[PDB]
Amino acid sequence: GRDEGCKLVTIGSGYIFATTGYGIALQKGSPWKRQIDLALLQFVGDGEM
Amino acid sequence: SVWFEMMRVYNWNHIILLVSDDHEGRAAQKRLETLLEERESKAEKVLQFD
Repeated sequence: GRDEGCKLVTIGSGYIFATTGYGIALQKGSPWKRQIDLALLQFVGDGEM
Repeated sequence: SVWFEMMRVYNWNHIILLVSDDHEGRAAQKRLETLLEERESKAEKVLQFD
């Protein structure tokens, strides 16, 4: 999107690729997992994301 | 809570709540759900009767 002259353009949009996502890696047993998950669902759930 | 600590002893997760009483049983169920919120879990089935 900031390419000089719009030269470098990828092929496709993630069709024959891995197509993963990004998250927050908490410790196995952390007491903040539920609040972080509900906060992310609230952030996506109102157009803030 | 000690029984929740028993769930820390044997690493058990699948529990069934059975309370014959009604007055203290609601507070015991609320405390058990508050403690299972830490594991982000719930009991399989809760039971109260006469």
